[PDB]
Amino acid sequence: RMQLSEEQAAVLRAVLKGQSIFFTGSAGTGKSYLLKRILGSLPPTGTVATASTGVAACHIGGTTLHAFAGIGSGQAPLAQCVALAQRPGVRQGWLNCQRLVIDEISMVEADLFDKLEAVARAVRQQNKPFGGIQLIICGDFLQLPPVTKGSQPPRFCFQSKSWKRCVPVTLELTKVWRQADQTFISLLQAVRLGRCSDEVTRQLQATASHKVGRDGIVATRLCTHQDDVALTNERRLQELPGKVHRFEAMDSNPELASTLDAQCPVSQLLQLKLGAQVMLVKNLSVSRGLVNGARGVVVGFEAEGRGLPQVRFLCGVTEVIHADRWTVQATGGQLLSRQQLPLQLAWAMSIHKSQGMTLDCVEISLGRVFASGQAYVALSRARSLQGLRVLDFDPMAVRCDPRVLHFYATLRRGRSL
Ligand SMILES: Nc1ncnc2c1ncn2[C@@H]1O[C@H](COP(=O)(O)OP(=O)(O)NP(=O)(O)O)[C@@H](O)[C@H]1O
Ligand SMILES: CC(=O)Nc1ccc(-c2csc(N)n2)cc1
Ligand SMILES: CC(=O)Nc1ccc(-c2csc(N)n2)cc1
Ligand SMILES: [Mg+2]
Repeated sequence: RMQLSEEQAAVLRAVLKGQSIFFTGSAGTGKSYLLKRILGSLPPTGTVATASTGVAACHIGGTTLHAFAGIGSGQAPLAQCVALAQRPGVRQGWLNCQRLVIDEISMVEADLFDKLEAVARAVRQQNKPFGGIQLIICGDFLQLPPVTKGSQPPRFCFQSKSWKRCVPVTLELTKVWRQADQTFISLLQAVRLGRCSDEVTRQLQATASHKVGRDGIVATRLCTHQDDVALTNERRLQELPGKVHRFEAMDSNPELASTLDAQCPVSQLLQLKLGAQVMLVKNLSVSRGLVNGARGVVVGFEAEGRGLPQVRFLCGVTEVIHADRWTVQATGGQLLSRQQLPLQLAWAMSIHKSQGMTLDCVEISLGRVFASGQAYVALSRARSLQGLRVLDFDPMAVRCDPRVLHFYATLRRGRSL
């Protein structure tokens, strides 16, 4: 285990003292890593690991907050949500939960937080904030903004009238680890706060000339919408001359495939060719650089058996990629599994799917208005400036929601620095 910073240790201390806490910090400050250390330090009984999204839940071995709550979409009236939470399996999960971990809190809208808080009280019959559950919450409100299952403009989670009562303590992680380069760290920090000076703008524009690929590997284009990702990956695959090689997943419940898809980074049908640009979506070997996010290209298929792909990675290593398995925790503690190769096509990927990840071979076009925090998320995935190529950069792409700046300014009002 790595040596926790003083900041990271302080959060761990609070959690083990039984304090409900929100902890926050820039991209790559080790929030999710610290969640893993927290989960290891707690009894597994009574501790529930969630995140706002399926992609983020994977990073910590958890489930989605949606799946844990078991209140359907959460759009139904509170009384109907309570009844849903009273269902077998669901109910027990609420009753037995003493500590609830939530990563990537920035995607949870205030109305949903309010709903969960009320459900917690109703189901557990405990007249205390959040049913008396110890909340352990982290993320960055200057990253991806709240989504909604409804049609109204969402409020940030901190706008809930229950936020401060439910998470009375706030701590910060301030040392970025993802990037090693101070120039790049300082550049990302300016973007995160919406402060694009002439110098910042010039620096990002200069990346347009970066050749980020090496030896037949090309940059993954980060896109705002999955439609555009799917179309790009399919068209680039189709244009390759080789025969198609197919790898069909085996699911424990094929019928529930769609529930699996939301919490699992691999598809039912994987199609590959010589030359296919692929991303490894599971940590295989940290030492050999075979980690989640690693980019490579298919350099052959084995002659024998299933004809598994041989993949040359940007790092250097060339390796035959074997089947792996994901076991997802759905509603009411139901478990579903998928066996598949841990590969996705990677000429393109959505910014939402990169949430929480480190990447190192990325291109993005930043000349349009984006959602608050979305340009920052995209840029802050890259380990290094030289693995990033930004096209058509314009500060219009970089927006911070004023509500979030006000939140952060209020949060630090009494602090030393
Ligand atoms: N104490 C530490 N010492 C050294 N490296 C660390 C430490 N804590 C975390 N890291 C590394 O920091 C990197 C980023 O960690 P991660 O947990 O993804 O950050 P994050 O704050 O969750 N990122 P994001 O989800 O993008 O906001 C990982 O490669 C960790 O190994
Ligand atoms: C839970 C979940 O859906 N995870 C996930 C993560 C990454 C990707 C991915 C990588 S490259 C690409 N085109 N898409 C897809 C899915
Ligand atoms: C609760 C807390 O710690 N701070 C906080 C910050 C901002 C807002 C907000 C933005 S505009 C609006 N109507 N509400 C609410 C609360
Ligand atoms: Mg994270």
